[PDB]
Amino acid sequence: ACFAAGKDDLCTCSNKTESSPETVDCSSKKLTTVPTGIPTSTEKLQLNYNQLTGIPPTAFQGLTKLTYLNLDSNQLQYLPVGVFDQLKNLNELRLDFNKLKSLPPRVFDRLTNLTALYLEYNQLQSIPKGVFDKLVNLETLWLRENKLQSVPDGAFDSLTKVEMLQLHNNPWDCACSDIIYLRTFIAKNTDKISGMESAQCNGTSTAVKDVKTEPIKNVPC
Repeated sequence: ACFAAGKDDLCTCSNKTESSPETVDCSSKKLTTVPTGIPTSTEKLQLNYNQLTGIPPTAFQGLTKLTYLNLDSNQLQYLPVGVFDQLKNLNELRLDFNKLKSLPPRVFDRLTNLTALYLEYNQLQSIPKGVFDKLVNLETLWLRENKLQSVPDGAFDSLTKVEMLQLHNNPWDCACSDIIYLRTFIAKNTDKISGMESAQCNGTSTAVKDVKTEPIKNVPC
């Protein structure tokens, strides 16, 4: 990917600047695997717009100084467990436009300095319990365009610095008991979190925030 720091190989490999980080740009390189050769000093890693089908548990091995990781627009089917656990210094993480159906438990749990998380345009059929519990520094959360029908109770409850929470184009089941946490959550926090009020019930026009809950409170999923 790079020959050394600031030394282009497969990828565009620039050094830090009085104003920019040491960045490795492997974007749009038609890559089917994660290249070895990325310097452990890398701060910003771009692997967007390639053909990755999966991620080797060893990919991001030494990269303990990464603040930005872009994995948008690949063919990711799964993420291995604990894949990001060594990237403790990450602020931004991008996984939009892949084929994720689920997420490994505690996947984001070591990414405590995360301020931005992009999970759009996948096929997530569920999220894990507590998957966002550790992300106390998170400001933006993008979950638009997946297969979610509900979120676990309290999913968002540690995200006290979130400013934007994008939620539409998710098939929310507004007729099952599980929607209730979300219904109340958006109704409570819509002045301080953006993008929630677009939330639309599956197969209808009715907004998720407007759902009567008392009537569905014992109807489970």
